Amino acid sequence: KVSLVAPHQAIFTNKEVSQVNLPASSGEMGVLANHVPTVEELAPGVVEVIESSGTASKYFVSGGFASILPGSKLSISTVEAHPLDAFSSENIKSLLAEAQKNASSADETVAAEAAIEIEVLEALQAAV
Amino acid sequence: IYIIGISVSLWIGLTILGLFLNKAVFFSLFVPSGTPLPLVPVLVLIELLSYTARAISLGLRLAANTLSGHLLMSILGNLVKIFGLIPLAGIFAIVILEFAIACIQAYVFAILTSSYLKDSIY
Amino acid sequence: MQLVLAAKYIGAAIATIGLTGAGIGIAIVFAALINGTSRNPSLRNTLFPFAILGFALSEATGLFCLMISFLLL
Amino acid sequence: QLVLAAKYIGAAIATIGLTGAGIGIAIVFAALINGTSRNPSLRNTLFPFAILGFALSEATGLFCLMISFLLL
Amino acid sequence: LVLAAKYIGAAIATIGLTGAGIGIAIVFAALINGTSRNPSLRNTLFPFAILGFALSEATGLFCLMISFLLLYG
Amino acid sequence: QLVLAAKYIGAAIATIGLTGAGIGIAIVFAALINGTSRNPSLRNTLFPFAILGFALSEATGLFCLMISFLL
Amino acid sequence: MQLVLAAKYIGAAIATIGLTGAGIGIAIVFAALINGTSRNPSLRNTLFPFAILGFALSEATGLFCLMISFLL
Amino acid sequence: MQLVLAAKYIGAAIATIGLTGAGIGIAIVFAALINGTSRNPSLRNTLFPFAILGFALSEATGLFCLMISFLL
Amino acid sequence: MQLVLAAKYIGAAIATIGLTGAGIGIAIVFAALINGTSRNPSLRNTLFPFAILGFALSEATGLFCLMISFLLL
Amino acid sequence: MQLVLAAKYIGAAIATIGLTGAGIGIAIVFAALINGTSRNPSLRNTLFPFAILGFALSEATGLFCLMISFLLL
Amino acid sequence: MQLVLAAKYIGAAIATIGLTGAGIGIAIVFAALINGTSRNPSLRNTLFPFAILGFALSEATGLFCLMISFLLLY
Amino acid sequence: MQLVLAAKYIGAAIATIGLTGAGIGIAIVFAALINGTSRNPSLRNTLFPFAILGFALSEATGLFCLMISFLLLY
Amino acid sequence: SSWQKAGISFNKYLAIAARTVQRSLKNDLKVAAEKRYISDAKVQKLEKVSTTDLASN
Repeated sequence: KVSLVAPHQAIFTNKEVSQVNLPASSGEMGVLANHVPTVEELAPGVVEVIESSGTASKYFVSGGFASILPGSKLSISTVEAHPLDAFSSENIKSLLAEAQKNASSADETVAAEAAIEIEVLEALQAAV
Repeated sequence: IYIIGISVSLWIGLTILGLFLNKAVFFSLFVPSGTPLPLVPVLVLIELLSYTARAISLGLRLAANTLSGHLLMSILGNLVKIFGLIPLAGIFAIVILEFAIACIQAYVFAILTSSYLKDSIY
Repeated sequence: MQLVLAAKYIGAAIATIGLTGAGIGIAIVFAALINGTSRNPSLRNTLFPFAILGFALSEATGLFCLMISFLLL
Repeated sequence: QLVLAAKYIGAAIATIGLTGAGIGIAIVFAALINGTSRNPSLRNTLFPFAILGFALSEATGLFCLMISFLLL
Repeated sequence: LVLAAKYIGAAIATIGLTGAGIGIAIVFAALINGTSRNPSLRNTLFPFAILGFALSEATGLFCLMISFLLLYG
Repeated sequence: QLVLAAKYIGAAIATIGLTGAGIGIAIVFAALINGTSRNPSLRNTLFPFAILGFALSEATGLFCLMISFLL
Repeated sequence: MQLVLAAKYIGAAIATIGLTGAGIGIAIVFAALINGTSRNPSLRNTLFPFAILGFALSEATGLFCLMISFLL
Repeated sequence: MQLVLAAKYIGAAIATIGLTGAGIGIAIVFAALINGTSRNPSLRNTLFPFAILGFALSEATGLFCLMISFLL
Repeated sequence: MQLVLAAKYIGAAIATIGLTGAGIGIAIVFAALINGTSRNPSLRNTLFPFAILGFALSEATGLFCLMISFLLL
Repeated sequence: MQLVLAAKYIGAAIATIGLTGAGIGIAIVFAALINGTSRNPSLRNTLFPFAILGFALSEATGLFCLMISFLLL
Repeated sequence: MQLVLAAKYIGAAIATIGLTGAGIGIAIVFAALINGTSRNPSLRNTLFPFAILGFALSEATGLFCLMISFLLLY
Repeated sequence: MQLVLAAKYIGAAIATIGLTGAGIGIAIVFAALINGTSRNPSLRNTLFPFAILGFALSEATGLFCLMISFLLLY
Repeated sequence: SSWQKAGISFNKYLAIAARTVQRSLKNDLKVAAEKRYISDAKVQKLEKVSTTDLASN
């Protein structure tokens, strides 16, 4: 029973799942059957949902808030949720190289925005 | 200085106990938290008994500061017999902590007297 | 005589066992004050007065226990 | 001889209770300093429980000091 | 000689004061941290602190009567 | 005289176990006071485990006190 | 035998020092069970079997140490 | 002998001081298992196998220390 | 030979005081491994190698202290 | 002076039991400062001044207890 | 040398009581490394290198205290 | 001699009881540094400098207490 | 990160992470996706029915 609904499409929608492992703010938590209530913030990691057997679908979430209801319901509300096969290795190196050179090079919010983009690009490139 | 510090601290403890007992003659007394239970008079280790422990703890600052300065006689014979420059840095840190302990002891004594004056008027 | 003089040296050794509570007490109040100051915004005053007054109360046990070992030596 | 030599030992092991009274003042001050930064228990409220809790925790050191002082 | 062993019974019996002194601060730390979460103020947490402290202080009062009885009877 | 001298010192060494009984009564009360503020474990529920848990921790102090009191 | 009678009282008092682990052990399992029963889920099962079986294992140290002091 | 009989009674009490580590060890594994089972979902497996194997390793210190006091 | 026999019995009992660190050390590593396994998903291998190797390192203090009391008996 | 000479060596050993509270106090103040600096951004000053002043107060118990064992030798 | 032989055998027992700090020190570093490895994603090196170097510093107290008890019995 | 010689061997064993605070201090500073480094990215300096400087202050209690037990046995 | 010290809340932090993850993916899979990170809206605070300077970042 998962409710992974994005702001453009629905992934889980209906309750027809078993286990789901999503990266939260603390550690890589994983929901099982009757999960406990835990409303922690989701970080920019991989949100894999195991479908009974080995039919897991790795969905690289951009970060959100993993809400766990008391009736064994998991609501993973994220902004963007794409698979691992929808990313390119050549295009990912261009975004990480431009964010590293722009960091600590100006003022205002230009140097602060480059530090968050370099950390999210390094975690997605290491999980190929 | 050690005998004068214990005698001066004992006079301050008797004045705090006498002031709280004089205010109880016209503003009730009680001074006990009740929560559907008893045996509150057996644990009378505060107010009167707390003044004796607070006076000995506050008055011991003069004796503790003299013990740190008198301990340099044992280290002076070993340094004049590794390099001996480690004793100068250690004595400077102990002298700064002993001088700063007087301000912390004076603030702790004033904070303890504020609880007795506020509880006597409530 | 001889038995009273030998007990004076041992009386100042076991009386110093209270330094574990006074030594660790000065660091317990400083650990919560250092971690709590970075949580915004207990910096100037407020928590600064309780840290200075709380450190003197925890260190009072070591000064009182040191007078017993010093009087018997 | 035997009673005079035992007076020094009666005040040495009796001072071992200062570890509970010394660490008790720091345990109540650690929760009060960390809880006051959460806004806004400053005047009274949490200050009354910390002042009353420190006097109750220090009662063990005053009772243990009277035993060592009576035999020395 | 029975007077030499009677003085040692009032010093080693005071080792139990570490549990009674730390127990009064353990119950006060949970009550001060829990009251700041809104709004256990009147009764509730305040009433359980008075009854909870009497159970932890019962071990110190019983241990103090043993050492006090050896010095008088 | 050696048997009477060891009986007085036995009442002091046996009282060293009061640190576990004194701190154990406060450890169970600290978790119950912090958990009751989460709403709403007040009447019964958590009150039965706190009363039964305090009696089990106090059994060690009552059994250790009978040894020193039997001298 | 004055030396044999003096060692019997010392062997029955110092052996009871292990009550700190048995006394605090029954409270450590009760503190974690009371804070977990208030949120997910009940207290009549699951954690009820672990608290009853866990308290009996920690209490075996106090019963075994009591037989040594009682036999000396 | 008087000196041999006095050391056997004192040895059975000093060796029993190690019950604090064995008693608190069984409660440390039980406290983490009671709080860990409430967070879903290892109850009859996974965490159940490590709790039985972890309790046997902590109980080895109490069984080895009891044989020394029993043989003295 | 009375001095060597009396000191050998007291040495084997005082050397057993180190079992508290070895007994609590195996439970400290097991408590962190039980709480971490329920948070998903390092179960088989991966994190199981540090828990098995960590228990053998903490058990070296109890095995080395047991040889001292066994050699004096 | 045979009993007073043997008690001087034993008094300097039991008085060093207070090093456990002073040694652990230097690590308790450093654990909160290292874990609190990673929360952004208690680095320059602020928490740096309390760590230097807090470590000197916890180390005063080790220096005061060492003077007792050194004076009895 | 009857008094020196009894004091030498008792010195190896009181010095071995300090193994509680060295035994629990190896478990304190292993508990933080096991709980921190599951928080993603420092597995090889990084956090594993501090556990190997940190265990050698905590074991120095047990090895130095063992040489004192071994020198009195040999 | 006699009474003074027997007290020198027992003094070197009771003085080693302070190793529990120094041995556990190296593991307390290593547990906070290993768990705090997983938050990204206190690696070079910053947290490494406080852990190296903090370990030297905790080890000073064990080195100073070892000189007392070594002076009584030599 | 340290977004609490600036004027970035949860709405600005979630929009910056979603726009950076979409641009770092496949360039050919950017169909009907560039319009979700670009807008021409403006904001103008009014007072009393006059208003101040119109801002649009």
